[PDB]
Formats: sequence, C-alpha cells, structure tokens
Amino acid sequence: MIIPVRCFSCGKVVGDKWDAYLRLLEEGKQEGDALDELKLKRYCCRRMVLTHVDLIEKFLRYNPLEK
Amino acid sequence: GVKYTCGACAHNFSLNKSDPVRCKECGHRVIYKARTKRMIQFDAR
Amino acid sequence: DDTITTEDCWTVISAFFEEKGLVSQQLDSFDEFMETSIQDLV
Amino acid sequence: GNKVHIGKVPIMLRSKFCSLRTLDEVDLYKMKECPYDMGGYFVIN
Amino acid sequence: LAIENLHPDDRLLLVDPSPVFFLRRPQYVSDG
Amino acid sequence: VVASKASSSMLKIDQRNKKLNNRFIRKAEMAAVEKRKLR
Amino acid sequence: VAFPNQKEMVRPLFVFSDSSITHPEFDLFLRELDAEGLSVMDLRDVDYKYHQLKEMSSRS
Ligand SMILES: [Zn+2]
Ligand SMILES: [Zn+2]
Repeated sequence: MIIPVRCFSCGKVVGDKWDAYLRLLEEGKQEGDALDELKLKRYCCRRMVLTHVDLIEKFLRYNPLEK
Repeated sequence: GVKYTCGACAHNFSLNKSDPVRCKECGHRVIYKARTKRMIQFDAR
Repeated sequence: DDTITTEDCWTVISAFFEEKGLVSQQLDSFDEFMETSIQDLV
Repeated sequence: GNKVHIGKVPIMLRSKFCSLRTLDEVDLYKMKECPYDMGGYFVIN
Repeated sequence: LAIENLHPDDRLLLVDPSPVFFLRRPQYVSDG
Repeated sequence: VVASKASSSMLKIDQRNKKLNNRFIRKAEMAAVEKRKLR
Repeated sequence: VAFPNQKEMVRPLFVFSDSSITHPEFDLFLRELDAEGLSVMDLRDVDYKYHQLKEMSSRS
C-alpha cells in the first residue's frame, strides 16, 4: 500500500528510500545498482524495496469523501 | 441535530429526523454520518 | 525471413489478451442475447 | 398500439447496454468504480 | 556512445575483478 | 488527469524496462537456440 | 433594500455582515427615519417576524 517503515526481517529503516529509489531508476540505473547505491546489502532489505507495489497512488485517485 | 455528508458533492448539513433523506444542494439519495467528537486513541503497535 | 522465438509467442498472447480480455465470453453471450435473441423469442 | 412495457431485464456490467461501457478512465473514478473491475456479473438487490 | 561502441579489444580489457533469459527487469504497469 | 510525479516516473521506468526486456530476452533466446541446434 | 436617507438599492446577499448591529448604527438608522418621517416596526410586528423566522428555520 505504501513503503514499509522498517524491513520485516532485520529492522533496517527502508521507508525513507522510496523516493531516492524512484529517482535513481528514473536516471536509467539498473535495479541492482540502484539498490546498491542506497546501501542495501542484505537481500532481506533488498526484497522490501524491490517487491513493493505502490497502491496508494490508486487509492488517491478517488474523490475525497469530505471537503 | 446530527451532521451528515453527501455522497457526491461532500456537502455538510443536518437533519431533524423528519426531512427526506436527501442532499439539500444536489439531491443525492445517499448520505453519510460525520465522525464522532469523542477522543480516539491508538496504542501505536 | 527470421526465426520465431518464445518472446514473439508472448507478444502474440499479449495481443490476444489486449483484444479479448478474460471475461469476453460472458459479455459476448449477453450482448448476443440482448441484441437479437429477445426479438426472435418474441 | 405503441411501445407497451413488458418488463425489466437485468443488465450485465461492462456489457454493451451498461452505463460503464463508455466513460473512459477518468470518469470511472468519479463514479467510484474500480478500473480493474472486469464486469461480467449482474447486480440483483 | 556506450559499451557497444567500445573497441572489441578494449571491451576485452573490461574484466570483472551475459544476460540470462529467465531474469526479467521488474515492471509496474504489466500489460493487458 | 494531472498524474502525480511518482506515477509519471513509474511509467517512464516501465517503458524503458519493457524495451530493455524485449531486446535482451530475445537476444539471449536467439543465442541459446543456435547452441542447442548445433549440439 | 434602501437606506432611509438614501434611495432604493438592489444588493446581493453577501454584502450583509454576520456581525451584530451596534448602538451607533441603530441610532443613525433611527435619526435617518426621523429625518424622512418614518417610524419603527411595532413590537407586535417584531414578534410576528420572529415567529415567521422560527417557523421557517425549523420547517421540514
Ligand atoms: Zn533487512
Ligand atoms: Zn450533495
């Protein structure tokens, strides 16, 4: 739904690296190189950013219920 | 006495248990109650 | 010419799913029923 | 003798006679319909 | 220019101190 | 629509990745099939 | 609407202010009415207006 704050397995904070990851991918870097540049060594952390699906961008497209 | 919110235009209003269930300005048939004024607390766990 | 690989097969399958969809049979059957079947039943 | 009303036939969603066949992508959100919904079912009661 | 435009002998100088068909690059919109 | 910046970036990444996959996977398959043929 | 001293005016609704009428404002209105030679609304008529507004606001 939205990038988790902590890696499930170990507990490293990965919630502050989603925007940087998208910026790096925008510049043409490969996914492995982008994850390496963010200093994500353990594959337990790498799966958190690699396999995250961002669904909040789909929930936000609905008109807000209040105003 | 109790607030309500329209389901389309999100317009706040109130009803007196005798008005027809309808938004006053767009005539929508579906309305929602507003959130309670009580305190809501969560354990952050 | 040139040989056909597996990726070309997946391109063709992608075209199939782009046109048809996954529930095309239900919609096609209902459209057939509404367009012509009711009139013939009458 | 003219158009006499004989009944109401339920409409399969996303079919040719459904209101959602048109409306593109943007209006599908305003109607609170999921663009991932595929149709193919009826809505009875 | 890129690695392809490099001379083959100079490419041979790039030695690690080939793609495989079953490692896709991840996507987000898919298709259909 | 006025799509958000993240969605536009994701769309660009998806287009690039689709092109790169369509090239590299096909090239690898062509490389493998000829080797399997000559064996 | 119309000021007593001034002439008739057609105004939109938002021109009025939610703030209450002050003592000098009502005094000036009374002085303008006296200058024109007009009177103030009767207390019976004031009650009739109050009842009309209460009926209209609480109507279903
Ligand atoms: Zn971890
Ligand atoms: Zn409304």
